[PDB]
Amino acid sequence: TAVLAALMALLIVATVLGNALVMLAFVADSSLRTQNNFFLLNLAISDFLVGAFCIPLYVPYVLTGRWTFGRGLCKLWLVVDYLLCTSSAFNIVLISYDRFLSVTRAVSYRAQQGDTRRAVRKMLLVWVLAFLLYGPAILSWEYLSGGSSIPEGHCYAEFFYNWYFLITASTLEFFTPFLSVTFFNLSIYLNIQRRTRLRLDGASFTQRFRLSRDRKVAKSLAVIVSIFGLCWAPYTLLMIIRAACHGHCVPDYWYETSFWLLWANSAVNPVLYPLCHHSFRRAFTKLL
Amino acid sequence: TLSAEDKAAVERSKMIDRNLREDGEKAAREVKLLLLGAGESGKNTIVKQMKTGIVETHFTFKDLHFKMFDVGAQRSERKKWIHCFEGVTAIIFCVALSDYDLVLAEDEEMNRMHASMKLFDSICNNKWFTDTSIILFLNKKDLFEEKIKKSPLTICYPEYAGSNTYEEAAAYIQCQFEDLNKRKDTKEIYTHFTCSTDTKNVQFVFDAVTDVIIKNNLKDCGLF
Amino acid sequence: SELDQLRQEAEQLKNQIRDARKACADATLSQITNNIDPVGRIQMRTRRTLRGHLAKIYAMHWGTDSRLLVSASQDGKLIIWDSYTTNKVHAIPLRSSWVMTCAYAPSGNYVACGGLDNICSIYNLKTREGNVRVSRELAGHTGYLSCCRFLDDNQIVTSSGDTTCALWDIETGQQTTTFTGHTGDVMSLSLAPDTRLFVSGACDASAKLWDVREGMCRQTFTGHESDINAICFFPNGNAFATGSDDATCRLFDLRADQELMTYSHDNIICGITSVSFSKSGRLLLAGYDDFNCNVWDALKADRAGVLAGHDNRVSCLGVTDDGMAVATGSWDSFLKIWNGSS
Amino acid sequence: TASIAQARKLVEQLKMEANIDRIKVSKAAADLMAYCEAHAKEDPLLTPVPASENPFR
Amino acid sequence: VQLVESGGGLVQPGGSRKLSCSASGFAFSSFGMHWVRQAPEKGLEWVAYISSGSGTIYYADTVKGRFTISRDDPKNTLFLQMTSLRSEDTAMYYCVRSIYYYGSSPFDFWGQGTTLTVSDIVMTQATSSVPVTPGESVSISCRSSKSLLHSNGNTYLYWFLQRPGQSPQLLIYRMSNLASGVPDRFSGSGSGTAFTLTISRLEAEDVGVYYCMQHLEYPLTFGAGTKLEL
Ligand SMILES: CC(C)CCC[C@@H](C)[C@H]1CC[C@H]2[C@@H]3CC=C4C[C@@H](O)CC[C@]4(C)[C@H]3CC[C@]12C
Ligand SMILES: CC(C)CCC[C@@H](C)[C@H]1CC[C@H]2[C@@H]3CC=C4C[C@@H](O)CC[C@]4(C)[C@H]3CC[C@]12C
Ligand SMILES: CC(C)CCC[C@@H](C)[C@H]1CC[C@H]2[C@@H]3CC=C4C[C@@H](O)CC[C@]4(C)[C@H]3CC[C@]12C
Ligand SMILES: CC(C)CCC[C@@H](C)[C@H]1CC[C@H]2[C@@H]3CC=C4C[C@@H](O)CC[C@]4(C)[C@H]3CC[C@]12C
Ligand SMILES: CC(C)CCC[C@@H](C)[C@H]1CC[C@H]2[C@@H]3CC=C4C[C@@H](O)CC[C@]4(C)[C@H]3CC[C@]12C
Ligand SMILES: NCCc1c[nH]cn1
Repeated sequence: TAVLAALMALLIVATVLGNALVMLAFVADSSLRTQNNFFLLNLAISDFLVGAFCIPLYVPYVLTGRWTFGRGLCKLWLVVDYLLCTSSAFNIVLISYDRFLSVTRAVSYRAQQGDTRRAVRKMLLVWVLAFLLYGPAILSWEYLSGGSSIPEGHCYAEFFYNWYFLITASTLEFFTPFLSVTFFNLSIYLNIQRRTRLRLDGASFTQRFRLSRDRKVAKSLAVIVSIFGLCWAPYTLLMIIRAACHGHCVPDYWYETSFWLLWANSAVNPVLYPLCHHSFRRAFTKLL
Repeated sequence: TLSAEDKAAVERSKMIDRNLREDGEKAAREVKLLLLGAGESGKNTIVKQMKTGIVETHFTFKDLHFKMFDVGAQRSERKKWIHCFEGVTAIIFCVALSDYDLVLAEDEEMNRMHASMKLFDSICNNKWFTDTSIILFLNKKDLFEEKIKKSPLTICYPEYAGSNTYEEAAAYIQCQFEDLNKRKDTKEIYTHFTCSTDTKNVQFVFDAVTDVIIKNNLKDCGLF
Repeated sequence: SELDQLRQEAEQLKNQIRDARKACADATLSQITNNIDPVGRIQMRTRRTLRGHLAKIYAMHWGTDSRLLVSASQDGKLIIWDSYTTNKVHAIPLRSSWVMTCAYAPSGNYVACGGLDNICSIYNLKTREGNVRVSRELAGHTGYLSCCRFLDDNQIVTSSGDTTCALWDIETGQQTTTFTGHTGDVMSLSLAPDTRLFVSGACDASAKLWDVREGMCRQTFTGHESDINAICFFPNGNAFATGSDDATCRLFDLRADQELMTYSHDNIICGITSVSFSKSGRLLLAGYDDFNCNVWDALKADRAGVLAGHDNRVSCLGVTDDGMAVATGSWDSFLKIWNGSS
Repeated sequence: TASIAQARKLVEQLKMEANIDRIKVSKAAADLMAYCEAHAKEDPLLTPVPASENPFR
Repeated sequence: VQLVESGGGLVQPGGSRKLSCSASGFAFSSFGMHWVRQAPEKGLEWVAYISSGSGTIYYADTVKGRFTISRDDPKNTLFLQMTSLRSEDTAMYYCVRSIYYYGSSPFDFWGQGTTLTVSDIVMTQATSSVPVTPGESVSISCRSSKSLLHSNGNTYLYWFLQRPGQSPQLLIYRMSNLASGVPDRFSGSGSGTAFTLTISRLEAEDVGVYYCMQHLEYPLTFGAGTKLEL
């Protein structure tokens, strides 16, 4: 029993300070004002609030088994939890799309880089669109479908066992983002490989270093697609599958295991995007 | 809390800030190239193909604007102003292949090719151009071919065990300049053979600049 | 024969000057100011941050009203700031973006700048048309323009990388006097408060004192081991301080004709870019390559404090005429205004 | 005859610099110390003014 | 610097008229613009203001909702669209440029004006007329209901001179500064709510009406005006 409490507490510690360093290093360095640097901050803020609000408030629901914070506070938690997770997936598309334009529209990417007005507009669009996907649906489902089918002491979405809504919402939440991230991280790899082929034909240690660097990027792009898919696909698939059979065909402990995978993604993200960034590592050493 | 004129002054500052950003965005689409080289090395002939102090050349190739700066007139100390060009997209270096056997006029005992190597070594290994790629132009290739038949490369390179064919002689000189680079991981050298009648030199710069910009973009986006 | 004999006489004259300076070196400034109490710790906070330059800032100069300042950056923009409000008063687009120096006229009606284009451009700030226009372009230097300072609305002194300084008549556009004698690129100059003399520091590691009206070098000051990048007169005009690439600042005396004090630390191994004095002259502020500005005790050669607010080279600094604040410009494209609190 | 012409100018310049009157370093040091003492109170950087008198609050 | 107004003339009550102000010889887009009108045998009255960049627009209460002020920066033209014109709008309308930065001189240049005929801080100039003789010193007093001294140290009081047949010209801006092209004999002195304009060694050209204007806040209000006569 105490093992589970330690692991959940460890996830809170890793997620909070892990995404706090990105926010702290953003303020500390005044040169981290590019569009890509703001998008990494947006992803860090979304994951930081997961480990500071959603995860700590959900601990009693696991240890005790019943929600004791009231029905009114449950709706607040559901809206925030779905908003933060959805915004995390939309920031990944925003980051991958930004890297797509660095290789395709390379000349305009360098010119538009550093315009904070463009970055803030895209950051706000991510949060607003994340809220509209699940926010109104969670709040207005009870008041428009009649009563509430949620038993007392339980806190989950009204559409928990719905079949048509989950597949429709997940398509705009994970299915479309996953294909966009896969396409963006594949076009980048194709351009890098194609560009190096012409360079070798047009033209030692420099050529060997360039080939090795491309392979390093190839592994970097594969991990980004895999980790995003690995954390999100199980829970997304289980929600649709379990909805059809109403929990009969899905073991109860499988649902909880896949539920925490998405929150685990909010801890991996600081390691993947900000740490691997050239400029953020320099700002990390300046603070420590 | 501001007065009527203070609000108008603040509004004027906002207008200035808006115009500064537009100028910065317009200047961010320009490719700044630093043009270097020794005298009689085809440096002026390159500018013709590309179409009292610093001389600036502007040309556009395939929706890309290039600003090329010539600092040959500056006879002052290079180190006092070479940091002003930190952050250029690339450095264009011009070397005359036909000057492999010629001797520098001022010294009367120093080979011209060795003079270019010292200039190339200092610029390539300068602390302000650690991450700056270099576009290398080896001009006078047609005249170099004629001088090879008369004068072998042994005059310029006593320790040269290669043949006297044009292809081997030209390739050996290209490798010698690329061996002077100590920042092989952080920068790349693009070498091209140019002539007076060549018209693909602008295409080579455009391809070399696009490769440098993409690598910088990948570095800025965290992939590199 | 004649050439060999003459160069031997120069060595004899150099020894004569060195002996003369040693004769009057009875005491040291350090010994004289040992009894006085130290200035303590000087703590200054960033009151203002001036944002809007998009490239390395290379020069700044306060106006005489202690409120307006002009800064030059290699984004091709001259900006005039209202330091009290951080409002931008003007934005002057430069024809050549490779600016290295800028000056604010004491009247406030003109600003000047110039760099690798070998030109000192004069800009009129008070026109009936409501815009800043070029009024004069001073051509004649064969090297980059390193520093410029107005004497009045019609006269300006420029130092160049062609080893010479010049005094210009702005109305006619011609240099009335040429100051020759430096064997290296002159990197900076400072005007005496009465504008009858000025000192210049060059890359020959020497500082020369020039008479503006007479047009000759009065005294030569040596002692630095590398290029001098910065120079500033003491507020009473009887001394000046220099900054070099050897990580040292030296205080030279005009009347004693020799160095009085050296300002260096073992941790400091970077070159010095800018130097200035406080209004009373008790503090010597120096900008460094290590991104910091060190405040020195001029009399006791003690590092009084540090201004650490920039992420790149501190390229320039200046203290207002009333002594209220100090501005620091940097390669990180920001300007900061500093002063202490009780 | 460029070197010989430059040599005469350099020698002549050193004559002017060697004929100046030099005061003692102690005299020069005292003058610098006196000026700093006399103007110490009117130096805001040396002695920061109260926040009411600071234009850069 | 030139400011030429056009479009004025006799109009029917309740009609509409479009006034134009063409600018030449200065950077029009850098200046804020005001419309100021003057009823026949009356003082100056501020109408509207449009800032540089067209971001800020102010109107007087007596014209708000009926008048529209606009500018065409590429054409260097200032516009005043008027609707529902009343007999109270019969006045000469002046085009005034004003630039605002630290140390600037707003209201420095006025246009010649165009005449339209239709079929709040209080600034007081009690002395309507003053008999004067050449070579003698004259003082003109102005009062304000509110203190024109701002917390930043500025006192936003302006002095104008309108010679007979001519447009107003700026004499003193911010209560002490002397406008460009104005002889040094004019001097502005004031404190708080009481201000004095001193004219040493009066000359024939100085004869005219003097107006004190406040620029502390909108709407900008003028004094009645003090006339100097020989
Ligand atoms: C920092 C690392 C250790 C975090 C790892 C997160 C995962 C692997 C941990 C943290 C919280 C843990 C869960 C805590 C609660 C439950 C509910 C219980 O009925 C089944 C086990 C289950 C589902 C645990 C499975 C493993 C778990 C999800
Ligand atoms: C439950 C919520 C409201 C708790 C507060 C979280 C949000 C509002 C807080 C926490 C971290 C904060 C960010 C920390 C760092 C920066 C960088 C700075 O240059 C702009 C402000 C900004 C971007 C802050 C915005 C507000 C912020 C995102
Ligand atoms: C664009 C995004 C950031 C906007 C987010 C707005 C959120 C934070 C606000 C707007 C609407 C608010 C909800 C309005 C109604 C309810 C139902 C009540 O019984 C509990 C509070 C709760 C659940 C509120 C929670 C907070 C809430 C969801
Ligand atoms: C639990 C609910 C309330 C969380 C709501 C999160 C939203 C409202 C917060 C969290 C992150 C915040 C953003 C963080 C960073 C920036 C960049 C800054 O230059 C403008 C504000 C802006 C764009 C913030 C806007 C508001 C913001 C999007
Ligand atoms: C109902 C809505 C929320 C479902 C749509 C979800 C996906 C498809 C939306 C939500 C966030 C959106 C992104 C937000 C911002 C940008 C930056 C813009 O310059 C290109 C499009 C891009 C990259 C959008 C692509 C599409 C996007 C990822
Ligand atoms: N829609 C994402 C809800 C969730 C899953 N795991 C944690 N939170």
